[PDB]
Amino acid sequence: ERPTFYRQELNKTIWEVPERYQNLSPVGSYGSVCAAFDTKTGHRVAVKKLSRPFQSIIHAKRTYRELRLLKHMKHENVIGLLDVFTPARSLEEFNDVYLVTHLMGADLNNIVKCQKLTDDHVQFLIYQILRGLKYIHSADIIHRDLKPSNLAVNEDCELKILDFGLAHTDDEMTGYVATRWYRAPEIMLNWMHYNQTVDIWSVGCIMAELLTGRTLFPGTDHIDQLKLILRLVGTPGAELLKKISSESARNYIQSLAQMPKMNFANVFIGANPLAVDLLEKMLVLDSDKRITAAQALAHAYFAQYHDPDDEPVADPYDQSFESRDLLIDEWKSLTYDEVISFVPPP
Ligand SMILES: COC(=O)Nc1cccc(NC(=O)OC)c1
Ligand SMILES: [Cl-]
Ligand SMILES: [Cl-]
Ligand SMILES: [Cl-]
Ligand SMILES: [Cl-]
Ligand SMILES: [Cl-]
Ligand SMILES: [Mg+2]
Repeated sequence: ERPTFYRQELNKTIWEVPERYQNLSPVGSYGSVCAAFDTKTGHRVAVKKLSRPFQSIIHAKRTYRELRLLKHMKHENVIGLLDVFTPARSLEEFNDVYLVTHLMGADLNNIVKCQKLTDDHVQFLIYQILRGLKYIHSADIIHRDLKPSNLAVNEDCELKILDFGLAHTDDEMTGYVATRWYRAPEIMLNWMHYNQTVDIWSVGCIMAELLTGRTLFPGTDHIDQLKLILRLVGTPGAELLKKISSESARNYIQSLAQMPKMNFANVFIGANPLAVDLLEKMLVLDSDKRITAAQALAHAYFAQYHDPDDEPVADPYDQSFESRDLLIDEWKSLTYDEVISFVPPP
């Protein structure tokens, strides 16, 4: 049952992998990644060797979290898990984890900056993001880090969501950085407990950029970005102010001069009127009032692509481990069980 493994040192790293994976070639370095040819399936694949997966309780729980999430995702518009392996023959010598996925080429950046997009292209790309999100949200999963570099696109305009937020540092979110330009205001400034509606804000930011070729809210810091957002969508009323839990944050908002919501047809000049209408329903300051992924799929902007018999939901996903307190070796044993129970797709 156990395959034969072979060892090799590539760029100061030891890689021990099953014989099926050939012609390993480093491509990036969290973990290190190699491209390879999988002789069992015929696919070009990415093989990621996790870096120090069990060095702390926090790191061991993050390793388990990532493996549980990747094993669950089975949808055309979401990255899935092709294989997971360890060279260890027992729990006692278990130390290294390797994850195998389809090798992705271009991301949405490699097209948004370098192609001329028709409205039909925007329809199809945003449709696929929303189709994947309906699936993800049905399992009570929040992606949290949707942005163009986390969307893989091929030559036929087919799209997959990847790089789920596994819980970014303070430094990474500081200044003039794309890591923050797509984040909902309530999570950027920790206004309140957030939920899956944060992902819909991100989709609105992405759709605007596909239509205009420009970043929607390219703030130089958190406060500059908030000012760009409030100039477009308006300052909050008392109803949303009630829902912001920090007194200082409420005090800060009330120090700003009030502004009305702008006319989106005069911002997205020349855009399909149905695209303008959908943007107005995603880019709503109060997260309770944003359109959901399931509701957006039925919007008339997608009439050409919507098929309610081919927009599936996910199997239920048990996240009870997140509130559980365990020792490093217990998280490590749970991870080992998940490695050895993996069953590959058809
Ligand atoms: C700051 O200028 C704007 O207000 N709007 C803008 C800028 C650049 C491109 C587009 N394009 C667009 O809307 O295509 C549908 C719109
Ligand atoms: Cl996949
Ligand atoms: Cl090992
Ligand atoms: Cl990006
Ligand atoms: Cl005022
Ligand atoms: Cl589950
Ligand atoms: Mg990424």
